[PDB]
Amino acid sequence: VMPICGGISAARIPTADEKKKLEPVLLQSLYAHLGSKPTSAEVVLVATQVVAGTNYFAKVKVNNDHYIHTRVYEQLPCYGGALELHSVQMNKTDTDPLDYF
Repeated sequence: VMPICGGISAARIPTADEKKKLEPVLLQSLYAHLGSKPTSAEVVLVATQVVAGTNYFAKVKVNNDHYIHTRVYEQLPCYGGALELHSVQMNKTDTDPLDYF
């Protein structure tokens, strides 16, 4: 009854390869969004939007202190497969819903 294109999966727990995929990218790109460089950035929850490629939405523990939500776009393999940070929702709670933005 529901579309394929653009639908967001249920927020769930990352895999060991999702964390290795995402966190190094978050450590490098988060300063342009947060205005400081994080000392740590932990993907605690992830949800996936099917797109031409994949939008990863993530609940992210920053500096083991607080939470943000991140949108990271993953290219299709033929486009190279790079991952890039698209935007940030700051100042979130640990049970804030991991919703599309």
